[PDB]
Amino acid sequence: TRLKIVTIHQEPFVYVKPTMSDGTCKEEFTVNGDPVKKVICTGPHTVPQCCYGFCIDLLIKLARTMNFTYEVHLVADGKFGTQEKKEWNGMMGELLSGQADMIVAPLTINNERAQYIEFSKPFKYQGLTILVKTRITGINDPRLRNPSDKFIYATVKQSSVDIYFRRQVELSTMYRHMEKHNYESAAEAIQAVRDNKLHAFIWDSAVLEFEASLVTTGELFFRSGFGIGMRKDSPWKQNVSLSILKSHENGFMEDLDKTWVR
Amino acid sequence: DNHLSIVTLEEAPFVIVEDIDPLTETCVRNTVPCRKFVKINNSTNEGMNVKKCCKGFCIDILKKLSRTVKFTYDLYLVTNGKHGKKVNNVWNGMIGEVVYQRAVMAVGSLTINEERSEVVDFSVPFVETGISVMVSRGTQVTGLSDKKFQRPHDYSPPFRFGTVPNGSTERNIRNNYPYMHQYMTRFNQRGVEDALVSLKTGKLDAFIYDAAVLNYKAGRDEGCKLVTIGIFATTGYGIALQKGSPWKRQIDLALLQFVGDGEMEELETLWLTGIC
Ligand SMILES: Cc1ncc(CNC(=O)c2cnc(CNS(=O)(=O)c3ccc(F)c(F)c3)c(C)n2)s1
Ligand SMILES: Cc1cc(C)c2c(O)cc(C(=O)O)nc2c1
Ligand SMILES: N[C@@H](CCC(=O)O)C(=O)O
Repeated sequence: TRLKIVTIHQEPFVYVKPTMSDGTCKEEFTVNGDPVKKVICTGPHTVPQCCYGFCIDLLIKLARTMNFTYEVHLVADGKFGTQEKKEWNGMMGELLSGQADMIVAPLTINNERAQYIEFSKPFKYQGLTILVKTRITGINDPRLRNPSDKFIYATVKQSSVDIYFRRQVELSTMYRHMEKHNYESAAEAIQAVRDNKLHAFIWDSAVLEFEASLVTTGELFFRSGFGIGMRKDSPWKQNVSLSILKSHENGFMEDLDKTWVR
Repeated sequence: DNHLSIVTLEEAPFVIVEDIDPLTETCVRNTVPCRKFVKINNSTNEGMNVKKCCKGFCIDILKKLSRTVKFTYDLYLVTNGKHGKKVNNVWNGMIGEVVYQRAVMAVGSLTINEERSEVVDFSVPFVETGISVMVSRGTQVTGLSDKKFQRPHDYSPPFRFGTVPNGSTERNIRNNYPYMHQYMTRFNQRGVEDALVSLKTGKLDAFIYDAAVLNYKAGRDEGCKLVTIGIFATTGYGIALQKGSPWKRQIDLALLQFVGDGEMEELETLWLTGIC
């Protein structure tokens, strides 16, 4: 009666590291003296690996609140889920196909996904920030609003940010400057900011507040939240949201933020 | 039928109530009609329905939802309570207006918490908020979870902080910190304006209230002296419906659609801007 939980490699939400020689996972500890709770997560050859982090801790607490058993596995194709006559890939496809009963991952809540699956109440709220080595007010700063080659800024090409920036007409002149400067991966752009070929990198705030530990600038823009992904026929999902609301109010989500994000 | 009974509650900048133009008797510019039941005297409970004019962030959210989901409404202001509190196992306010089938949905600065979700269905949250702390410049606390709040007498002199009761904020403090809560009752503020006046004049060391309203109040403070710190118990504003209404599925799709269209920041770019 185990829940097939699917997740994805995305720090600081879900760290995955190889097992030791004996098949176990090294016992580490938080900044506070608490021990890090880890779970085995098969995935890509498919070998058992070590999963821990925000969503894992949330999974453990969720697994104990409503009392269920779970088996965690990384998503095969390594995608979050897009509409590619149209069929989902990534964790979206694995949830709808039946390979997973529930998605515990930093999965953005949007309209297209809600027409097939159904999210819980948001367990994490965030948006977008700017990563510079410099002052920037945010998306409304004049140096991005009126682009020049004196201050370069972009994002990952075809990324969730790039796909949305093109989608908006108001950001046409701003996005056209980015399209000529977009990079292949996130690690390339963050290195471009460090090696002084990119002056700003628009990306997810949690990934950039984490990578700074380079400093974030301005207020966040284009807010987006993460929810627990399930099918609309899931009997549990009612209390899945109630537990997310419960953990927000009793301070549990704050402890998760202090342990992983701050 | 497609005519919906929708309740709201005034709280700038999300729901603003303006008096009707005497003649023309029409709501002008970015405005919808909204009626408020006003009593004649205190001897009896007899009154009249004053048709007024409503605007704001949540009002625009209502108009676009009425446009995308395609429905009409008779908007009115709740006069029995405010946002919603369960008094003697009987919900009042906007929540009560939905629970007892006097309003098919509620739009406004309605915080999504667990206890309200057990009696109404909330939509996808469309305005991020929670419980923040507003102080004057120089005051040093880390937030609601600070031990200067949990144990007020542990510090000298004791901090002076309060909240607007009956809402979701005082409710959350009541179950999380029973000592802190029954210490705040001495400093209870009748309104949000009364709270910030007390901060600037120096009778209140901190104001614990909804993060969305505080972030807006901190944005337009005269001289930019009132500041928010840092959100505890992060949640959001949600459109509450009755348990199992047909419209809950459609509203979540329309709200989520406004995000992908750049319409959501389009309204924050309009209503929630701050000078500070
Ligand atoms: C003071 C202000 N905060 C937000 C404002 C405008 N609203 C949005 O930008 C927005 C963003 N995303 C979503 C859908 N995903 S979500 O997980 O439910 C989510 C995430 C972050 C949020 F901030 C939020 F509200 C909701 C929705 C429905 N609305 S104004
Ligand atoms: C924490 C995080 C970070 C990134 C970089 C995400 C992303 O590119 C896509 C998506 C997505 O579509 O769910 N989610 C992300 C979540
Ligand atoms: N927004 C709150 C009311 C004000 C507060 O308590 O912060 C609610 O809907 O319950």
